[PDB]
Amino acid sequence: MEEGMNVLHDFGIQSTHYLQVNYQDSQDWFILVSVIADLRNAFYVLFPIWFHLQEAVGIKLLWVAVIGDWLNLVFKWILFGQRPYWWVLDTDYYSNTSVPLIKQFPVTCETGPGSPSGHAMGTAGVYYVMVTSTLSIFQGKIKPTYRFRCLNVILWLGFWAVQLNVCLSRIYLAAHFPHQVVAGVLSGIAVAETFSHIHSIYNASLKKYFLITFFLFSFAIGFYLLLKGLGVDLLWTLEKAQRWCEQPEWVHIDTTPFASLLKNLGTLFGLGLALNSSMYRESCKGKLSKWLPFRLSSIVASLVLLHVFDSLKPPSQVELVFYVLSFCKSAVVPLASVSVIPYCLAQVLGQP
Repeated sequence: MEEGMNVLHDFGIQSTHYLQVNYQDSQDWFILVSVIADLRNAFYVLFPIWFHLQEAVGIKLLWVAVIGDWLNLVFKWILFGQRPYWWVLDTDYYSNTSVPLIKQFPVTCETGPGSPSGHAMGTAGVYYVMVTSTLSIFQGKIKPTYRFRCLNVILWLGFWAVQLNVCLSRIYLAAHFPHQVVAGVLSGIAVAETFSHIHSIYNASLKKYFLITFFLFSFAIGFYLLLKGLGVDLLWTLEKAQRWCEQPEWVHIDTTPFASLLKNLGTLFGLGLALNSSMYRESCKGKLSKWLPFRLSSIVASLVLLHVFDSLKPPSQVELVFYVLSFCKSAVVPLASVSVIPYCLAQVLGQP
């Protein structure tokens, strides 16, 4: 197995070197792509638009993103991934030859296992959901089926172009291997396909949401403690990251390994509370639900206000307070977009 892993890592390093040497003018573009591919966008800008255009698509998108990130976290704990930017200077594979020369950028020194990829998984799942939803909705073109085939081709080409750019962004930056992004894309597609045959989540009571959140929380923490007690190292990437980085300022130490989990659970619980609240059942499901200007105004407000609100950062001096504040902060975005803004808009322009 060692020979295969070494060959795969060598192929990844060679690809990174080729991309960095021959495409030195795409640095800003690749950095911008890596910044755009974050999941914060999928929770802040992508969700409100699709939710207010088609509620089922938005709910499916949020569920897919949350479950994909949860699986990513658990398998990141298990799989013991690797990264290129310390493997190039760490391994003894290049003892007999010349070590390849690669460049490190201010966004390449990172802490944590290198598998599976997170950006690739999130983008693959969310964009597959969006493309499939759009193709299903627009299956009523009054044309001799030529225009629909053209739309299929164009949309699939766009999806694959986005996937290719995201895959190349993490390879040029020397932060992933090709197999670690291929597997992430395949896993995201698999999850997005699996949540196409689950019809028990579009109308679920608050008890079900609470039980699912509690089960996920309990399983995550129990698995963490079981791994800790079984003599398994869980802090090994930090040493390599702080040792092999070029400068001792790009590396960011967090010492809070329960941030993404709590943020995802908070978003899920906020959606659960919003869906069963009285504000949602009164405003978003009343008379002003089929009128396009109301939905457009809701989208615009839920974008601007959420982007302004995102500037608030919880303190990180106390771990428990940080966790509670992060949970409550992530639980507001769905609870805001679904419930509060539509209610305020309906009250403002519904009392003549």
